[PDB]
This record gives sequence, structure tokens and C-alpha cells, in this order.
Amino acid sequence: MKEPEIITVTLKKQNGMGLSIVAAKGAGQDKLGIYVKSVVKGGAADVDGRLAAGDQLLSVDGRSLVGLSQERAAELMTRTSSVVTLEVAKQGA
Repeated sequence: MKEPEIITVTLKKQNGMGLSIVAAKGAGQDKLGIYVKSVVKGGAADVDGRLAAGDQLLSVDGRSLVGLSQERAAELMTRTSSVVTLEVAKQGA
């Protein structure tokens, strides 16, 4: 069985979020997680070096995006305060 690495990271907003995301399902998960399609060079997450491309997102600022659409997650990420906590999962398919 595949065993990824999920960790909650805390980053701030410099000029939005330069990274692609997707709301789909997978294995051992009958919901829709917010996966990271890619990260635009220059973004706070890219420059820092925490999350990577082809990852999964569960919790955001204390909340949980388990079973939400790409719009709901993306819209929620933009409607956040200065600091934004995100729990990424080290995986890939």
C-alpha cells in the first residue's frame, strides 16, 4: 500500500497563489481532494521550497477541503487572511 507524507505548512500571501490545483478523487479516498497540478516559478510556495507538483491538499487554514470542487477550494484560498495554512501530501500518480 502507498504511504505518502502529509504535513501542515504555514505560509503568507505576497501576490496571490502562483500554483495550479485540481479537485478529483483517488485511492483510499472516496472524496475529492485539492491536488497541486503545478507551481508557478516565483510564487511564495515555489521560492520557499515546501510543497511540490503532483501533490494533495486536505486542510486549509484549519478547515478541510475533503469533498469540494476546484472552485470552492480555489475561491476559499483567495478569501483568506495574511497567513494561510495548508496541509500538502507528498505523493504522485
